[PDB]
Amino acid sequence: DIRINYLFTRIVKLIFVELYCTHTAACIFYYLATTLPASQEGYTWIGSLKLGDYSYSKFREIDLWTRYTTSMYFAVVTMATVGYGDIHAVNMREMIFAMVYISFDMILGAYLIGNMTALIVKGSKTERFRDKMADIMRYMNRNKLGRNIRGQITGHLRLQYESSYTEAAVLQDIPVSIRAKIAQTLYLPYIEKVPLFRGCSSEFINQIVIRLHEEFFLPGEVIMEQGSVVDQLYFVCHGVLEEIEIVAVLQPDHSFGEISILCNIPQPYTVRVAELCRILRLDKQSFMNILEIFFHDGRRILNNLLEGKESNVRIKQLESDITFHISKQEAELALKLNSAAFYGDLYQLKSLIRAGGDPNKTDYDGRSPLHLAASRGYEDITLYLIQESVDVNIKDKLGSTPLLEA
Amino acid sequence: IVHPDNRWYKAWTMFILIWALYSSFFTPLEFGFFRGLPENLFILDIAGQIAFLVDIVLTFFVAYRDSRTYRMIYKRSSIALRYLKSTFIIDLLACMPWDIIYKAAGEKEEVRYLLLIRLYRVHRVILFFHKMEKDIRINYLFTRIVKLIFVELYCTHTAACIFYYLATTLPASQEGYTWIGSLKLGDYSYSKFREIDLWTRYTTSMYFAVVTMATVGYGDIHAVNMREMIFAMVYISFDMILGAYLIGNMTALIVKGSKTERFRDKMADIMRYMNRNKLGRNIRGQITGHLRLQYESSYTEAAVLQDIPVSIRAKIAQTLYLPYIEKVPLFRGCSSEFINQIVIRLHEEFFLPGEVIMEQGSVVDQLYFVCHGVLEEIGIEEIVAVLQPDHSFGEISILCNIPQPYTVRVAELCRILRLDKQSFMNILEIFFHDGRRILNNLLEGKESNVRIKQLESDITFHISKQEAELALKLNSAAFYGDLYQLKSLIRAGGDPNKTDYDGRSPLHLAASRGYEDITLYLIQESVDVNIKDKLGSTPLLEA
Amino acid sequence: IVIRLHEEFFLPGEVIMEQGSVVDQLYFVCHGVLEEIEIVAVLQPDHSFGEISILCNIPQPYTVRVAELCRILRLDKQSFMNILEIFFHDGRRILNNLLEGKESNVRIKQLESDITFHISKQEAELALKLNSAAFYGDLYQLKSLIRAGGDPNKTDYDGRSPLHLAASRGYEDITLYLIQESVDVNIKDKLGSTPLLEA
Repeated sequence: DIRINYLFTRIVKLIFVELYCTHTAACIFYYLATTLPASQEGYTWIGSLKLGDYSYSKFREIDLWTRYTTSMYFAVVTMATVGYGDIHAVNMREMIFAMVYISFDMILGAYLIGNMTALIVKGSKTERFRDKMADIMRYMNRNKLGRNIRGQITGHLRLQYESSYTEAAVLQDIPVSIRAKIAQTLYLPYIEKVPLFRGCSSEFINQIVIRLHEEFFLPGEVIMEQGSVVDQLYFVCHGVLEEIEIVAVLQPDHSFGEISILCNIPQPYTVRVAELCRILRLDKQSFMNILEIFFHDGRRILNNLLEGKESNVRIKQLESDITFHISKQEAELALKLNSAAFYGDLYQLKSLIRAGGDPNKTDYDGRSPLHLAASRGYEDITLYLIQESVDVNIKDKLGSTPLLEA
Repeated sequence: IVHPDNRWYKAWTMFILIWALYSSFFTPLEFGFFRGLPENLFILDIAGQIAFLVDIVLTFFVAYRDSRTYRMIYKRSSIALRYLKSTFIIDLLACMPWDIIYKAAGEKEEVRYLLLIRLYRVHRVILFFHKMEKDIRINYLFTRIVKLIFVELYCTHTAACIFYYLATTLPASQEGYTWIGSLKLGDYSYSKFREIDLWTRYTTSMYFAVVTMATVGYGDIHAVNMREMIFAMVYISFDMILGAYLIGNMTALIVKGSKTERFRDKMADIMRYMNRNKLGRNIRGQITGHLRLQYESSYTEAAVLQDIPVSIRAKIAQTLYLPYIEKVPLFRGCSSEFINQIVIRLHEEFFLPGEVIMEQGSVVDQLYFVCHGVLEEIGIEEIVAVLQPDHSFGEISILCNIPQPYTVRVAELCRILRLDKQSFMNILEIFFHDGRRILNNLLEGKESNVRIKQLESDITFHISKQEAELALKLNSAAFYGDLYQLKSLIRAGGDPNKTDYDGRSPLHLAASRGYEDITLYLIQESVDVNIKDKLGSTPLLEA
Repeated sequence: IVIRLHEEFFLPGEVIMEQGSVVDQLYFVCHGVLEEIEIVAVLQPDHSFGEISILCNIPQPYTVRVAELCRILRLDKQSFMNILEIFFHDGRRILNNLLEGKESNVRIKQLESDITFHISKQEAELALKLNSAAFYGDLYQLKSLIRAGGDPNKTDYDGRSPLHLAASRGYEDITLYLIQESVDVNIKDKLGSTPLLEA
């Protein structure tokens, strides 16, 4: 069973076995005393016993208990290698059982130590915590870091130990790339609840979840400074973050840093943690790529920002930049489609066809994807457009035809 | 007024720790060796409770850190409500005086049994070891030994006081059955068993408990009664489990060792092999010195600095490496955020003087930045190139996919900042606007570079396809005649002197719709007025 | 060649190379006795075996058996067939020892004929691959065929100086070195052309 510990369930077994052996030895040891006739009971280990004023003269018909507790007390003393000397073997037969029991218990006694030190050799939670600070401390003071950053690191590391959990450090790293399935199990509910992703396609969300990360922040820390560009995207999952006198408070199921990740304007506000927060992060470079491929989905995302801008922070300069992209969004669908066929892309081309507009529509000058596909003779891609029943007599604004350049 | 962790409060906590130490060791003495309390010790009993009584009222005015939000609650009703449900039920009971009550309520042994409740307040001492255990400045082997010794020496002291109590339950008529009433060590009769002394009575009882705690068992003092055997088996059986725990706990810490002990073993093994063949006289010192530097500089690769969040990790990167990168000649003119990205992946490396970084003809798969010392390049052995600090090397080899043709060796203690080659194009590819600048810097720097480069590389091919893709939007923007986005597009590195796949240019499309408003901007942008497409169509003809 | 060696042991009674099997390694005996196979010969230390088959590509015609405990040095065919390919002058003299050794033991007329062809035309191939090196603009290993090679002025079979190919692709980073050797520029092939005309 995994609920109980591994070595602990083994330590108790050794203790019970060791305890049972003494009980059996004590019962047998009294039997060796009564194997002799009562006339010569004085040669036994109990027949000649005298502790205080009790004589043990008869050694029989005394009682069950005081006859037993005196035999077990002798056995338990021998087992623990104490050897008071109150009771000792007197007979030849009791001597032979004496070394047999003593020699065997020496192996068992040394076996209990070996099992239980292995329970300690496994790193304790505080044992690894001390060693981890020792490694970073020698690196951290070697470079002579400032005192302000000293509080941030040590306090953050203590959070991992104090709150435990954290799934160790590498988490195992043995799990296969099926971690995407686990990522969609926990991070999905917090993602769909954000206001910015309202109305976005589910598949687009299903792709952005697998690249998230889990981070914590202690109260009083500063994540983004004043007038500094940002390279990440943060979604608040738990806790309260405060933006800066104060301006606003960010309740959970909110995201910040989007004004500076789209319009390239440096972030004009400083955010500060007010309560312990579980915060999800994203990389700017990876997030920007998924918007380029999802041209139709990305355009609708800016609509929420424009609506959100009107409600709070109008941002006329940002609105003007956002308006230009949405206004010409319908044209760029076929504009990069021509470039897609020029380089013969296959896997991501279908995304702009299955989840895109008409490939028949040309660009500004007039250039069907069939024109560029046959320009370099990419026969591995030309066969697909006939499945879409694209016309062959595409008259561009040059007097040419898709067959002429082939 | 509420003081969460005031300096004055910490002094008070240590003061009450002394009282907790005193009252935890004195309670067994009063319970076992005494029947009541003599008038000589009345003042001590009263003073002991008053010291703890103040802690009961003073603990309602102390803030605590919330276990869920770490907010330092400070709420008046929250501090009180927390304490009444945690400890106040049992702590108040201990502070009650029981010597007076037992005397007042006639003389009954039943009430005096509950006096053992005061043994709980030894938990303050255990908590003190727990706090001191977490401190880095205190040796871990030392604190674990002290805590284990104290937790075992206290049990022995408690067992000694209980043992003498078991000998007092028997009436004085049959005192010869007890383990001590029949004692005779030398010529001391030990007959009376009472009104002998407090110290001679205690030191013989504790001498018995210590002897049996270490599994010695002299046998002069031993259990004789029936109620003393039962307690002897319990204490002995429980001791051997705790006794083996001290051995097991110290064994693990010795087995673990330290970094230096493991490092010593590694040098011991190699020295035996190196001395086995009796090879080298100066080589022996050279390899030994290199290994010493390896352990001394074994701190840049900090595995601890991996769970730290990237936002904190980024800040510590720019405070060390950034002042040494922004002034590199190769990285002149690049945008600020591009340098901020390459500074994250930089790695530290130390090199002992006299050794070689890379050899002639070996394909370069890592980019190196010079940060300290001096570097000497040797080729033939003649030295013609010297690498001064703040100068990069090996960049040309990676870009031109040519093996290094002129090896370099170090002459003085040099710190080299290493950048992985595999992690260099990927950042370069996503940043193509400034990627042209570093290529132009390379060409303008050297007199001829390497045949003015040769392209035919994934890095060089992709940057061309990305920049051409950018100009496609610029070409489309000029078609619609939206001058508002033209200035912004060219502001962020947009080059009007760019050609799309089909030979077209923004100047060509400017005359397509007769947009004279944007035509003069292109002239001010210094565009080729007679640029020809693949079909040889000049912009004038198109107009 | 030393820096690429490896040390391996072999207990007696083992077989290193079977009968009629191609060989991928070169073995030098350091200590011990090797038996070649009824028996044919015994290999005392300071000898090398597996050398006839590595060059002439003929499968190894003998079985090598470890008579007594031996520690031998090994090499790799891929990492050895190139070090003598770039050492054109040194590699040719190595075959001379084999030819002298072949006459003393194992004449190998078929192997001798193949070896004789390479040595006979070894002087011409010095400049033949020299032009190819200048064609691709090699720098580090090119000097080996100059510092430890023949005259770059000598042309190939058709007649083409390295200066001709140096200016063919405009490798200005390599053309400046030729003047240091005082190579002529009026070098004419059997076409009436000059290196300047090609540039």
